Amino acid sequence: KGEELFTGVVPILVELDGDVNGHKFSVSGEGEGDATYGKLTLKFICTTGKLPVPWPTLVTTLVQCFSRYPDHMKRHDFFKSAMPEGYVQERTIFFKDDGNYKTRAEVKFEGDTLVNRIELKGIDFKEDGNILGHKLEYNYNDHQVYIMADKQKNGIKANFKIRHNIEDGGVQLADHYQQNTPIGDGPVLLPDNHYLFTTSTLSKDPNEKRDHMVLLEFVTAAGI
Repeated sequence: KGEELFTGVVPILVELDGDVNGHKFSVSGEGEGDATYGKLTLKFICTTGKLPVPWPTLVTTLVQCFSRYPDHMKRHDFFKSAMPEGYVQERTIFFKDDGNYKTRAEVKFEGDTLVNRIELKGIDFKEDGNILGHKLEYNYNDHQVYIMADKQKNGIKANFKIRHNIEDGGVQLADHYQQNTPIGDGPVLLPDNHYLFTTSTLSKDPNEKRDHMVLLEFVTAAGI
């Protein structure tokens, strides 16, 4: 199975090609994931200068195959069983009273590395809004992802809202819609509707001078 591929620690590579209101940028991240515990540790760097959007707005874009599925749903794991060929992840993220992100990612194995490679296009943003004006605090409000099977496209989908805290004020909404389809031709486990639960912690590397995000995550899956 692609499940046997996650029994130990797996190195993770993340590459992102971004373009928001014509402001172009690149992000690289790397670290590792342990699906036995559902733990992820990654460090991201904006490889092109200052990031033109706040780091928290990118978190959901920057590998749900690392979630710990307990043994009573080891069959409900679309993400793991799609490997090594992998899966496509697509989202549109609407920032309320502001622009939106469109993302297309391919998540697959390359050698023994789990690679998440992303293109992101952001359109119609306010240049002094909460996003391009860098007005969001550096923290994270996790939300549970209710993952629904989609027998039509042989994949999964989900829809959820993330809350971003606004410096000097209230909360900025990020309305997420997601669909994943497998890249291979082989059969794939179309799960029953279950939950992913995440806790993200964001921090900084004191010896890192480039614009960057250190990210630690714990995630696993639940039924009902």
